This record gives sequence, C-alpha cells and structure tokens, in this order.
Amino acid sequence: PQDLEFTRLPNGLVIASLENYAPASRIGLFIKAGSRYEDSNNLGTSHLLRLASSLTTKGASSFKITRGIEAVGGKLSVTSTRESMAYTVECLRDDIEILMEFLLNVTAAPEFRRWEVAALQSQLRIDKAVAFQNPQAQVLENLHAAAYRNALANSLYCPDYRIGKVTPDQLHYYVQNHFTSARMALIGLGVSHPVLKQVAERFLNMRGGLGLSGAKAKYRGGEIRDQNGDSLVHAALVAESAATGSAEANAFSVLQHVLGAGPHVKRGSNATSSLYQAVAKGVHQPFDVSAFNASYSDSGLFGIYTISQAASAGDVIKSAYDQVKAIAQGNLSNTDVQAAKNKLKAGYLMSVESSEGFLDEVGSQALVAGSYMQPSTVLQQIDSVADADVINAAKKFVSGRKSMAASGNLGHTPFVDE
Amino acid sequence: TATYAQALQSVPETQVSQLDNGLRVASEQSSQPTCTVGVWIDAGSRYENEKNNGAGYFVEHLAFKGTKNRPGSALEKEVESMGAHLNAYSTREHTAYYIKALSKDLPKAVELLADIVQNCSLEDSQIEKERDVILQELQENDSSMRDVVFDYLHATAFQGTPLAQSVEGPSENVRKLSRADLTEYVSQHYKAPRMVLAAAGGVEHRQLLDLAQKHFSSLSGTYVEDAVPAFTPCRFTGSEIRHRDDALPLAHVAIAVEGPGWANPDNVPLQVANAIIGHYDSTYGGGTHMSSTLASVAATRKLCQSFQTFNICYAETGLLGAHFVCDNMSIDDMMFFLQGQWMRLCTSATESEVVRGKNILRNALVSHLDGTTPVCEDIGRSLLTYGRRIPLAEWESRIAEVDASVVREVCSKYFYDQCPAVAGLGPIEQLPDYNRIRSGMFWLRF
Amino acid sequence: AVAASSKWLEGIRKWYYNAAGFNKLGLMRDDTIYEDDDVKEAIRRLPENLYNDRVFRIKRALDLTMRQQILPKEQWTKYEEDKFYLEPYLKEVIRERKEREEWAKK
Amino acid sequence: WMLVADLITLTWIGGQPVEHPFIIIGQLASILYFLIILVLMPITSIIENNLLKW
Amino acid sequence: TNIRKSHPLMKIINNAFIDLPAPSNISSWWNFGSLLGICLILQILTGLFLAMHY
Amino acid sequence: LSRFLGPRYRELARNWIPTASMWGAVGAVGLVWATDWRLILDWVPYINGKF
Amino acid sequence: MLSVASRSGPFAPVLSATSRGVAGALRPLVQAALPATSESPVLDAKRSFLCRESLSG
Amino acid sequence: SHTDIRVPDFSDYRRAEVLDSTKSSKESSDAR
Ligand SMILES: CCCCCCCCCCCCCCCCC[C@@H](O)O[C@H](CO[C@H](O)CCCCCCCCCCCCCCC)COP(=O)(O)OCC[N+](C)(C)C
Repeated sequence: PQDLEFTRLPNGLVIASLENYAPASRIGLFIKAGSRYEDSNNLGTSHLLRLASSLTTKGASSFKITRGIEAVGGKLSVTSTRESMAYTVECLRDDIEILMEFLLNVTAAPEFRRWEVAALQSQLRIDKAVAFQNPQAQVLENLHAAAYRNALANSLYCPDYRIGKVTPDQLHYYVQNHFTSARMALIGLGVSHPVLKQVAERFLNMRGGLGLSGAKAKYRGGEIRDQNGDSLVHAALVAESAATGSAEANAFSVLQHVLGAGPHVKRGSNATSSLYQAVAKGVHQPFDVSAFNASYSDSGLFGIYTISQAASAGDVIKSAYDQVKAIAQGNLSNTDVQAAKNKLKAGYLMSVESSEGFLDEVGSQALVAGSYMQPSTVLQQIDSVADADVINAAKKFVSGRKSMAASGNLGHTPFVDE
Repeated sequence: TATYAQALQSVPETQVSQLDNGLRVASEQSSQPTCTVGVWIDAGSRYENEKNNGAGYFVEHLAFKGTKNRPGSALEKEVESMGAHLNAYSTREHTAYYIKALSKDLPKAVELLADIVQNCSLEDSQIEKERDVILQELQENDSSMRDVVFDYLHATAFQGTPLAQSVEGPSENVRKLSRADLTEYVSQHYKAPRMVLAAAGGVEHRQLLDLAQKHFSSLSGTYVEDAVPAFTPCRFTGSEIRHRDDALPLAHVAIAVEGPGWANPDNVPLQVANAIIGHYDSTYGGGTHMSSTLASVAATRKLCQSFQTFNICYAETGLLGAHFVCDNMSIDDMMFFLQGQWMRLCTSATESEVVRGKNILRNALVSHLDGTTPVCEDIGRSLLTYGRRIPLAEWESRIAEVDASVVREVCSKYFYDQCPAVAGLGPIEQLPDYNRIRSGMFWLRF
Repeated sequence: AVAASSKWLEGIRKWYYNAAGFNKLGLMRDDTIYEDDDVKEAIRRLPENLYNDRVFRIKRALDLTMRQQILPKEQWTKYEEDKFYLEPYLKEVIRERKEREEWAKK
Repeated sequence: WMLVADLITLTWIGGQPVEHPFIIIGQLASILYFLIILVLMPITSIIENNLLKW
Repeated sequence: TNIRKSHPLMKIINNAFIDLPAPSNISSWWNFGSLLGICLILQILTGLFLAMHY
Repeated sequence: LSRFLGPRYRELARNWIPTASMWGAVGAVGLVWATDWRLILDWVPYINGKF
Repeated sequence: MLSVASRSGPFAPVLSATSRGVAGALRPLVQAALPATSESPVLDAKRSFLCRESLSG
Repeated sequence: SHTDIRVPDFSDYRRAEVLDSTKSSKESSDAR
C-alpha cells in the first residue's frame, strides 16, 4: 500500500524499502559480485563463499549465528547469480531488528578460519554433486563455458579438484575486494525505510570503492559435448544475443515467448509453442522443445533449448531451428505476436508478484539500472516493442555465430555447421 | 511504523456467500492486479471405492483435454492466448481446479471454469491418450522414492480403511474403467456444495458472485436417486511395512504414529513439535554441529542424508511422523535418536524449545501465506476444513495459547506409549524389528 | 602499588621455569599440556608447521627419555626463546564452551 | 613423598600398641593424610598454573 | 593368511600383547604391573596345592 | 561442575522429580517387602504374617 | 525486467543455512516427463525431493 | 509397483474389539 523511498548514499548503496502492511518482514541485501569477476587462476571462490555465509563472524560465533537464526524463527538464504550474489533474511516485524544485524554482521568481516574453510570444502563436494543432479544443469554451467571467453564462462561452483585447493586466502581476496559497499544495495520491505538507513550505516561505512570488475568476456563459437550415458540428450543451440535492458533484448523476449517461457497447461499440452508444433509433427513424442535466452548486463545468448531422445535428437533440433528460420523468413502471423506480448505481460506480472520475485526484481533493476519503477511502465515499454523487430531478432539469431552444447549420449547430435 | 499489530490487522477477510445449489463463494479483496481463480472441489481419493479408485486422477488428467462446450484444442489455444497459467491437482481428499490469471480476463476465466468442471467431452481417442499416458507413467512413479514410501505408509497404516489406497489407484483398475462410470464419478462428486469458489486478489467480490451466478447456477445440488455417501472414523492399524530392494543406493524411510483429524484443537501445538524436531537436509551449512538436536547429531556424525518431520491431517485422522533418507550403516542410529526425541518431547520439554518451535511455526505460516495462489488455496481449503478462512489473529492467539505443560500432555497422549506405523524402502536391514521399534516408544526410565 | 616486585615475579617465573623439568627437555610449555578434548581440538586449530614442530620436538624429547639421557643444557629451551601458540586457540575453545553451555542452560 | 612418610608412619604406628604419645601421632597422622591428598596438591598445581600462567 | 591376525582364536592376543603399540619411554615401573600379574598367577598355583593338602 | 546449574535444569529436575521420587517410594516399599521389615508390618491391617 | 526469473534460462541458486538448497531455472519442465520415458534422477546422496516450506496444520 | 502392492487380510489375527473397520483404535488402546 505504498511505493518505496529509493536511495543513494555518498558512499553509494541503494536501500530501497517498500513499506507494507505485510507480516513477512524481510530484507535482501545485494552484491554486484559473482563468478564472472574471477579468472582461470581462482575458480570457485564464489561458491565456497556462498557456503561461507554460514561461517562465524568477528561479531559472532557460528554457533551464535545458527542459533540466532533458528531461535527467533527467522531464516536466511543466499541467491547468487553470475551478475550478483544476493544475501536474504526473513522474519517477523518486531524480530527484524536483531536478525538484520546478523546479515549485516554476516556481511561485515567474518574471519575465514582455515579449519572452517577446509571443513566447508567437504560441503562443496556434496552441494556441487547435488546441484548438478539435474540433466538440464549439466548443460547450463557447461553452455556458458561453451559460448564464452571467461567471466560469464565461469562456473558458479568450484570444480572438485579445485575444492581442496580452493583457499581461505582467495576468500580474503574476493571479499576484501569485490564486495564493494558501492556495488552492494540493500532492499528492505516490511521494515520502514528511514530506520533501515540507520542500522545499515553500521556497516555501510565499510569497504572502499569498486573492485577489479574487469574481463567483460566475449562470445566464441566453441562446441562442447561432454558425452554421458543418458537416453535423453538435452541438446541446446545458441547464437549470441543483445543484452541487456536494450529494446532488442525485449525483441528476444518477444521471440522466445512466441515459443513460450514454459508450459501454461500442467499435465496437458502447449500448442502456442511454435517450434514444438514444428517438431512434434515431424518427430515422435518423447521430447521437449522450448525457448532459451541468457540476458547478462554485458552480453546475452539466445537459443533453442531442446530436450530430446538420443535416437533422433537431430530431427528435433533441426526442425526447431527451421521454425526459428520461419520467424526469420519474415514469415510471421501477427496474432501470436500480440499473444506473445500478452505472455510477456503475464509472465512479468507473476514474476513480479511473489515477494521473492518482487524483491529479486527490485534489486535486479536497482543493482544495474539503479531505477526503482512501477511495473506498468515496464509494460508500456514492453508493449512498445515493434512487431517486425521480432523478425529482426530472428535475423540476428540466424546471423550470429552459433555455439552449441548437448551433454548426453551424442549418438546423432550433429555439430553446429558440420 | 512497523509493528506486529500491523502484521495482525493489515489482512482483509473473505466473505462467505452461497448459491441456490449450495456452492459457496469466498474471496479476500487483496487489491492484487493479478488474480488466481479457484475451485477446490471436496471430492478426493479416499471417497471412491475400489471399483473406481483412480477416477479423480483420471478427471484430473482430462478436464481441459475435452470439454463439451468447445474442442479441447480451442480451450487450449485460448489459455495460451490469455497468457493465464491454468492449473489443477488432486490430493487424497481435495481435488482442485484453479486458474492463475490476469484480473482483466476474470469473467472469461470464471466462465472458463464453468466450461471445465460443469462439463467435459470425452473422445475415446482422448481417453486412449489418458490410459496409455498413465500406464506409461506408473512405471515412472515407481522410479520415484519418497512418494512410494508415503504410498506404503498410507497403504499400511490404514489397510482396510478407504483412505489407504493409492490416489492414482491400481495399475489394473486404471486399465479398465468405462467412460460412463467416469461420467458417473463426475455426476456423483462434482456438485455443490462440494465445490467452493475462491479467488483472492484484486477481484471484486460482488462481481465474482454475480459472475458465478451466470454459470454455476445451472450446477446440480440434489444427489441422484437419493444416493448419499457416508463416512467412517477409520481405524488406525499399527502394522509395520518393510519393503527392501538392495540394489537401491540408500535406505529411505518414514515412521508415522496416529494423529489428530484435520479439525482438531491439538494440531497447532503438534505443529510446534515439527519445528521442535527440526528437519534436516544434506546441503545445509546450518547443520554442522548446530540446528535441532537430531538434526545436530545427524550433522555431527553424518547420520541423516536428510529427514523431515511432518504432520499430515485428514478430516477424520492425522499422521504424526518423520521421514529420513539414510545410509545403510546408520539406519538404526537415526532411529536410535529419533524416538528419544519424542520422549524428549514427553518428559523434560523445555519452554525455550517450545518458543523456538512456536517461532518457527509462525514463520511457517507467514511464509506459506505469501503470494496469491497460496492464499486462494487457503480460502479454498479452510472452508472445507473448519469452514472459515480461520484468521491469523486466531491462529496466533492459538499459538500464544500453547504451554510446555500442554505440550508434554499431548505428546504424552500420542508419543508416550503408542503403537508406531512404520514404512521402509531401502534396502533396510539395520532397522529394528517392530517390537524393538515399539520398545522405543516408552522410556524404561519412564 | 606494585612496581618492580612484578619484575621479581617474572623473575621467579623464569627461575621456576628453570626448575621445571620440561625446560631441560627442550620442550615448550605448550608441549607439556594434557590432551583434553579441548586441547586436542586446539591442536587441530594449529597451522601445519607448528604442528610438525611440536610433534618432532616432543618426539626427540621422548627419545631422550627412552635412552634416559638428558639434553645438553646448551640445547635447553631458553626461558625467552619459547613461543606460546596454543594459548589463543585454547582461549577460543573455552570461550566456545562457555558460550554453547550458557546457551544450553538458557 | 610426605604422604609416603605419613603412610609408612601409619605402618610403624601399626606395629605399636595403643599408647598416648602414639595417640597424638595418631590424630596427627590422620589429619596429615587428609590435608596431603584432599586439598594441598591441587592448590599447588593452581599456583604453578599461575607460575606457568595457564 | 596370517595364522595370528586372520585366525580369531588368537586375535585378541594380537590385539593384546603380541602387537599392541606401546610408548617408547617406559621405566621399570610400568613393568611392575605385569610383575603383579605373574605374582597373581603364582598365588593361584601355590594356594591351589596348599588346598590340595590343606 | 557448575554446568549442572541452569534455567532449564531447574525446570528439568522439576519435571523429572515425579518419576524418580516415585521410584524411591516404590524402591522403599519394595525393599520393605524384600527384607520383610518389621515395624511397618505392625501397621498393616492385612499382611500380618505373624499370628 | 533484468531479473533472471523474468527471462527464463540461467540459474539463480539460493543455497541456505535453513531451507533446502534450492537451485536451477527453466529449461521448461512438467510436460516433458509425462510423455513416455523420463526416469528423473534418484538417490546418489540426493537432497530431499519436492521440499516443504509452506506448512499449515 | 507401488500401486499393485496390497495388505492381505489379518482380521482373523485381529483382536475382536478392533476387528471392524469403523471403530477408533484409540478407543481400544486402553483395554488392549
Ligand atoms: C608362576 C610364577 C613364575 C615366576 C618366574 C617366571 C619366569 C618366566 C620364564 C619364562 C619366560 C621365557 C624365558 C625367556 C627365554 C628366551 C628365549 C629363548 O628361548 O629363545 C627362544 C627359542 O625358543 C624356542 O626356539 C621355541 C621353540 C622350541 C621349543 C622346543 C622345546 C625344547 C625343550 C622343551 C622340553 C620339554 C620336554 C617335555 C617332555 C614330555 C627364541 O627367542 P629369542 O629370545 O628371540 O631368541 C633368538 C635366538 N634365536 C635366533 C635362536 C631364535
């Protein structure tokens, strides 16, 4: 029942705060830091750090942290996309005052005890092996390493050999540096805004300007095919796409939403996907054909994502790209264009609506654009997108160099070009 | 400024109107631009007898696949057009058809529900899609673990009870049922007041009611031929269930003692116990040597892969219980501690632990109640339960209501000397035989 | 108040340290403390080099107690040559103990 | 070692039939035992816990 | 296929005296306990024949 | 040794007292039953094994 | 609109000290498994399936 | 699989007080 008091500070730190009648008092302190900032020399300082969120602080014993969470009933969680790590804490309105200090104290200067670090090097193995339990995942950290030179090719997680060789010192590096007070941006909610500046300043004084933040990382055409025993290879084909926040990126959005972001009919069907109708007519059912598009602030990666049988994955990926060409022919009914625009609006409304998606959204624009905004303006610019500009984006994906990845059986999954 | 009282009173209440055919309408005015229309039909798996054991799942799998009004591909293309996220599921007892959607499409959405529930067309080829899909899907469900464990738990804890059988039902029953009997299922169950219309959001209540009036007024209320279902206060067997399967990488287990019904005053303090036991999982940095005591030792000696306390409650009866994944050599060990936890809740339950569990509980409520769909569901189930939306001020008055004395009493009345119903899917071998398991329900010291 | 009397106090700290047998063993005062569970974990708090040092020094001392010959006094640990690298770890341990227990009872 | 002296003293008294001078040596022996084990040594170890600054 | 280790009959003894690790530094004093054991065995064999005629 | 002290421990002993006190009574009366203790048997109207 | 959730694809893992370590992003689901052959990964020191954060009574 | 498994009758082994499928077990926990 309000709009937030958007912020800038002389040391720089956004502290947006949507005061509400909502019981779920929450804050989501953010960091612009992520896997991209590291090079080949120190993979995975990131993931061990996200697990290092559990470590003791100068301000508190790890015992006192974990106890300090569970006792109040509140809790914590750590989002960490390549473009941003995202600490988060949730609780009751009269109970935020202490817990907020914890994450502050968490984000302050916890000591990186060597035994504790090697101890979490245990955690790294499990957490990585289970994170990649998904066949889809097997493609994605892979795929980013497929189409990129460095930063965005960085894994979110350290490779297992690196794990023991991951060191507390690298943590000291990435924390002393990339965790800039400027790059960071707190996002309060149920708490009133003005008090949020108060306690935040206990920490907001910490840390000097910026960090390395180099290595933009740029596209490469490189194929990657891990080969596993799975019956269902999940082939994916990607040309680089414009990103992000550009109107052309919006064109990529309209384009993939022509395919659809995902099914809208559980235990049903999805005919409004264009490519899926393009393939299923030509291929037996056990497969999926769907939209995909990376949208990093530095670069994007549009492409087909195609769950498929190893027996005939090629028919699927080809028929799918054939349909993409059909949009790239200039061959486009305008009906599903506006329907796709409606999908843009709908999906954006849901992704905004939930408090998690709300806050992650608010930070996601505030961390980069720096501009808090009501969704409706976004609806206006997104309905502003040109119908033919879709043909434009299709022409680009057909145009750009095509990195491809498809970990799996790799029986009949032909390389891009040859 | 912010305070707990605002958390108390910022929430608007639903109205409870009713149609001529007894369908009731409720929807909190959330002032939400997006809205989730909902109809949580009260029909469910426990109701059907063995002849039509899976019928609800069948209709669950063919609502939109063919409706009498329009071809199913037309309705499909429609929902694909509207951009609304249609959805539906079915518990053992609460079949649910609800459409996440935009407020702008609302009259279209509700009439679309009328197109769904009130009528369905059944192509025999479409029915063939139903059958071949599900028959190919059974084997996939066998591949899953957790469901199969709880499937044994319901299949064994109740046995001869109607509630005991699988929701999807028998592999053979599904490859048999007539289209006509399915229509019979629809025509005996899908009628008001089993349906309960709901859609929290920016939807205007009066418009919702008036909109309901144009469609669901047609809907039947009188039961056919005076045929009338009646129910049982079903017995709870304590029989243990021990499936093994050595080839499976890990033992996978769930224990469950009998619980209070889905309308029982003691359920709230019992919920506190779920927090008090404190569920665990492998990923956490929150375990290590901390967390809850069983979670603590599981994190300390690498006992549990994971375990989850749970408190399912059917309208007659509930199932207090726990569920751990486990390595073969520590099977007994988690158990060795687990039952103690129950006894730990019996004698010497510290109030500090009590408030810990209460706080985690309150957080569980508020965490559940974020979003449109979850609360549309809350409206859509609370009415089937107590009736009422059962307001949070009441829930939290009822959480403040709990005391350690009452905790020890209820725990005494369920944990302290009561016959376990245990189910396992492993391999299990370290796991103690029933008496030994039964041995742990009572401390020899008390 | 106290002044040079304290100088006499570390004076007898020094002389009694000479009186202590482990001084003649070439052993650090850290070396001699009993391995209670606190102390063990404190040892596992240790950086590898201090570990291998305390290890090998205690080993040579034991070898000398086996063959029952004393170290040369020239080779004695001097009262001022010694480090005390177990102490911080120890104080950490006890503080963690008091913390976990006061948290327990409350 | 003084305790050793106290116990050997109890033996030598043990060869000696009950007598007044040995009555005084008697209670002195008992109290000597008590103070030698129950109290003194730990306090000493405290004192060198100070001297070693444990 | 060690006759000692593998064979259970004597394994406890391998757990015991045959191959238990012991500190490099040990005086006669730790030997005294084993002396006490031997003395005990002797007390048995001697008391036994005593009973054989007593 | 001071650890025994504590806010829960007071409440805890308070809780455990009925079960262990009951044992003492049970243990005491049972022990009287086992040694067949005299003077209390004077006080029982029924179980006078004495004439 | 720059949030990754609004543009399905790249993962946004949310590992935590309390709740189960959720991660991943579409890569669209649901209607994939229902068509024939789709085993879904199982038990290799696996973290708990489904996950329950929305408890009631 | 999980579907076709079933619990065969035990009523002949059951106590008479709990022999029927309608009654509360908890009603009979005391007598039993
Ligand atoms: C009850 C109170 C008692 C109080 C006093 C107790 C005293 C205990 C005395 C017993 C302890 C053992 C005595 C120590 C003997 C030293 C070892 C010596 O015997 O040599 C051993 C040799 O022992 C034999 O080889 C053992 C196998 C042969 C046994 C055959 C028995 C031959 C005589 C038996 C006569 C029985 C006649 C019965 C007719 C019916 C090998 O050990 P080792 O010190 O490393 O020697 C290394 C040199 N090597 C290279 C030659 C081996």
